[PDB]
Amino acid sequence: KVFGRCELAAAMKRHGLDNYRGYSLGNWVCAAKFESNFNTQATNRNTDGSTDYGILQINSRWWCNDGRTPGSRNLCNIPCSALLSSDITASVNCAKKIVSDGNGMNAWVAWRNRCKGTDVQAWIRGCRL
Ligand code: NA
Ligand code: NA
Repeated sequence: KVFGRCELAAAMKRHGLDNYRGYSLGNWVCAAKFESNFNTQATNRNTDGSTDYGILQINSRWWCNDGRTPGSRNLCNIPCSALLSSDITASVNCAKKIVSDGNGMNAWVAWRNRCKGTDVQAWIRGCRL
């Protein structure tokens, strides 16, 4: 599923990501745009051989099991394929652990490099939220 911008904002806020660990909703929408272009089916191999999955490009080296990643920890106790569902619940729940890991949203390098320090509220402007 390719979500619309305000569609994803509403889904993210219903699951409680707005101001989660102090990150306003625009941060999460900005991150999703640049990680996945709002596409739940997005997958991208990383150099280290792991793969990033889903709307928030959650990594198989530490968070989910994809059966092919040397050193996998599967801290969200989920198959990575479950992160590709049209329902973003599994992704949100695992992202809540990632953002609690100590580095905040810097865990998403796209957020650090393309959202941090920008007007991220722009990503929810116009959304009936
Ligand atoms: Na992609
Ligand atoms: Na919670």
